[PDB]
Amino acid sequence: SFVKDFKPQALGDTNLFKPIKIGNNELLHRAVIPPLTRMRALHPGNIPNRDWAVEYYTQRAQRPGTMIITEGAFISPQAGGYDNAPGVWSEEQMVEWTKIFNAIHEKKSFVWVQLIVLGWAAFPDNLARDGLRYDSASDNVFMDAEQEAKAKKANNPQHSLTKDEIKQYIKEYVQAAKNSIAAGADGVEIHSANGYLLNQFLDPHSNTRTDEYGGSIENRARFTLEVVDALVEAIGHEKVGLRLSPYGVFNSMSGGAETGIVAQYAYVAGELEKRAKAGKRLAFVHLVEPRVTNPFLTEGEGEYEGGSNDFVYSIWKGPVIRAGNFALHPEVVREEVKDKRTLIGYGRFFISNPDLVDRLEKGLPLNKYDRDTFYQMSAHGYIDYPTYEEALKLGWDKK
Amino acid sequence: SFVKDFKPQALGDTNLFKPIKIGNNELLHRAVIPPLTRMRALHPGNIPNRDWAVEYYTQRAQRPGTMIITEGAFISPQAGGYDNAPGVWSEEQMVEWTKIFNAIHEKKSFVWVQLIVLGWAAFPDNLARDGLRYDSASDNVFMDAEQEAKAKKANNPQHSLTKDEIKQYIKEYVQAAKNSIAAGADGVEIHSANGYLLNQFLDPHSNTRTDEYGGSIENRARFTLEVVDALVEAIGHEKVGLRLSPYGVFNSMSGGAETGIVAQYAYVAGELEKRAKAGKRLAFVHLVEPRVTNPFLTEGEGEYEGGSNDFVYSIWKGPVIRAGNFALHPEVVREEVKDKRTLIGYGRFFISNPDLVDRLEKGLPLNKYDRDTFYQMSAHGYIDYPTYEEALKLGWDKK
Ligand SMILES: Cc1cc2nc3c(=O)[nH]c(=O)nc-3n(C[C@H](O)[C@H](O)[C@H](O)COP(=O)(O)O)c2cc1C
Ligand SMILES: Cc1cc2nc3c(=O)[nH]c(=O)nc-3n(C[C@H](O)[C@H](O)[C@H](O)COP(=O)(O)O)c2cc1C
Ligand SMILES: C=C(C)[C@H]1CC=C(C)C(=O)C1
Ligand SMILES: C=C(C)[C@H]1CC=C(C)C(=O)C1
Ligand SMILES: [Cl-]
Ligand SMILES: [Cl-]
Ligand SMILES: [Cl-]
Ligand SMILES: [Cl-]
Ligand SMILES: [Cl-]
Ligand SMILES: [Cl-]
Ligand SMILES: [Mg+2]
Ligand SMILES: [Mg+2]
Ligand code: NA
Ligand code: NA
Ligand code: NA
Ligand code: NA
Ligand code: NA
Ligand code: NA
Ligand code: NA
Ligand code: NA
Repeated sequence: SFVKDFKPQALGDTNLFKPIKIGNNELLHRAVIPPLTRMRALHPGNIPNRDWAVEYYTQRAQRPGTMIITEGAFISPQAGGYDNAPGVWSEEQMVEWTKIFNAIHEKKSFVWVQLIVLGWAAFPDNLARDGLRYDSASDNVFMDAEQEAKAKKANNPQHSLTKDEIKQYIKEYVQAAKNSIAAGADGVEIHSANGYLLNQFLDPHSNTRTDEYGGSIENRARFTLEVVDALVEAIGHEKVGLRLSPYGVFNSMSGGAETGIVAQYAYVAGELEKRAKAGKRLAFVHLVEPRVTNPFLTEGEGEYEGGSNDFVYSIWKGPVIRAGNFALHPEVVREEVKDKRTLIGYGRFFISNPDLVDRLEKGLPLNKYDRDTFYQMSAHGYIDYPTYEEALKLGWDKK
Repeated sequence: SFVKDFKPQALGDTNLFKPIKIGNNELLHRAVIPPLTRMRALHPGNIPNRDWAVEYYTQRAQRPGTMIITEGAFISPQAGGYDNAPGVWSEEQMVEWTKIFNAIHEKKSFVWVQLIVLGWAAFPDNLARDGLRYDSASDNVFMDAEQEAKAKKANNPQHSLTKDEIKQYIKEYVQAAKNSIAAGADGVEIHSANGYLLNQFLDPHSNTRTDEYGGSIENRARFTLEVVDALVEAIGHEKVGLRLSPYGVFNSMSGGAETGIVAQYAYVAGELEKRAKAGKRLAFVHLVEPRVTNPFLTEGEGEYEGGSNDFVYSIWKGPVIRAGNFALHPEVVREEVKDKRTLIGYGRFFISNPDLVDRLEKGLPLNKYDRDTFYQMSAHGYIDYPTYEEALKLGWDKK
């Protein structure tokens, strides 16, 4: 069915429908697909779904000139810990990714691989089974009671990374980025948001290290910026973006309750702008909005009103993608896109609307999403959401 | 004469005319007099002007419930270097300050002493004459060619403060604050703006130290926060405010050209909010706006459009005073005061309009200021600017 209490607005008369260049890609509009984990990858081997993933991405690439950021992809086995999320370290994985990239490109759209390392969000019991560590910045604070329980049962203790192990992850980021580009991707996004490993280093709650990787703003940002620099050198600044969620609390990050949080993220933004003036400007910075501090709460919940991401614009002078509860708020998007370097990521409603871009342009009703199939091993709630045409044929306008 | 090309607007229907409590003071409106050096203090001894200073402040206290921040006052001889700016270290000084405070209080207004230390802005030749050092954070970067010339001639080299000398300044801040309160002031403002000594420590251009007072965000902020803590302990958090100018370039500060500048100031704001949650909230943070990056450029010049101070509001949750080109822009003030913890500092137009508050309320013409008498040793351009009533009697409406 369509979302019941929603008054659509056509956005075709706004900058959302003005072309913009991001890295090497000439986007034809500024509605971006942000990274969305769907858990259809197959075990063993963290292989992109051989039955459905091409179709899923093809559907969502249908509007020409759309920028798609993939679901997060593990850079290595040690970086993972969910059996049904994909990786980008193996030949068998890359064979499937290449088909996905080719399909997106045939629709004249673009694809950026999000590179992920889980840290304390990983399942310690899956990792123990595979003879892998359970990693984080520190070993004296733990994500939550369920993770604690899983770790006790699996007898797999949270492990504070050594400097050598940080370097090994950096090597893996580099190879994963190279694999992605060689397989046909337009670029990569470094995930430093949502409470995964890089965020665990940025955040003073999860990072209580006393070496050069913790204990100050500069030190907490070190790992993230090392990955940035390593990938810029490996594949080019124009093929690299960075994702941040300054106000996020998902996976036990501090958000606005930490009074130093703006400073921490302002520092990162400043260091990116320094590199940009020095000839190496990232393709984009991607921000999760305080509109959504936890993406598994229904739209309107988990809003933080005590802070804004606008500070980033005073510092970083490149493109900015913003995501978080924008689909149901065209009135907000209309204002935000007046800034000529702002793009809008639409997550949950791109799950449920393969033709979302057409619907945004024309002010059409939106398909409701089905949270029960966000992570299911099924084609249902993955590739069977209808376009607007299909929805009308199905009688959804009278449901 | 009145300002010729200005269309006044009455602001009496806005929050500018709603009462607010700042520290111990019940302000009746939110038009604040920011600190304005006038150079009428007498030499020797840096004594507030015995002929005119009481009258000057009395005039500008005339609207009941006005918050007045004094001209900057030196905490010690070593902190000074201008012969005609006042100090707050001596009995002879405090005798005059007490008369000033009493006069302001008789008008049912309030007075906060701004405490200053010049650093590299001081005149090296005056200091040499008095057997004093020429101080800054570092000794390998210098303010400008004129200061260099003065230092060479006076044979008084720029000196990088030792840690012991920083401690001595802190002792002096404490005694100056105590002197101010004991003499009758309602509070003090710590000047950490406009390129004076504390700002010279905050800014990475002027601070190239490799000890604990430089080389990182936390270290560059150390001196400012030490002064904050020392004064909070000495006279109470409710009697202390802090002034900052993140985007200022006056006295050779970096402003927005430094990509780390927002992070630096965001850190300070965060550390103030941390103290506030821990039971010691400063009375206010006072910000100079990027509207005015150098206060000796005519309104509209030296505007920096690449940055906003709005970031401070995401971090610091107390009152914020904002200053910079607001007198000629009532349309901007009308929007800014919709925020219920925002006050507006009016500098140059309070120099020229002793009854500025009445004029803001009622939308009256403003007296032009005379920059030639900003720093003159004269009553002219100090205590002879007319109220609106006096200006009409003088025929200014037909000039
Ligand atoms: C099912 C689901 C999966 C997600 N997967 C990822 C991910 O792999 N990487 C990431 O950075 N964010 C991920 N997110 C967060 C989204 O990219 C996005 O920021 C968030 O959903 C808010 O935007 P929205 O309100 O438009 O849905 C996910 C969100 C959802 C709901
Ligand atoms: C003549 C003059 C003297 C000033 N003296 C001081 C001072 O002692 N301390 C300070 O922090 N700022 C000082 N300032 C800066 C002002 O407080 C204020 O921030 C600035 O003039 C911008 O506001 P305006 O546009 O309303 O004049 C001075 C400015 C002027 C023009
Ligand atoms: C497993 C992952 C790759 C994603 C899970 C959900 C969110 C919000 C992420 O950021 C990462
Ligand atoms: C001599 C001083 C006390 C003031 C001089 C001018 C400005 C803008 C200040 O901030 C300080
Ligand atoms: Cl609904
Ligand atoms: Cl799993
Ligand atoms: Cl490449
Ligand atoms: Cl004029
Ligand atoms: Cl002088
Ligand atoms: Cl006291
Ligand atoms: Mg169902
Ligand atoms: Mg004259
Ligand atoms: Na259905
Ligand atoms: Na419409
Ligand atoms: Na099938
Ligand atoms: Na789950
Ligand atoms: Na005159
Ligand atoms: Na009016
Ligand atoms: Na006289
Ligand atoms: Na002068």
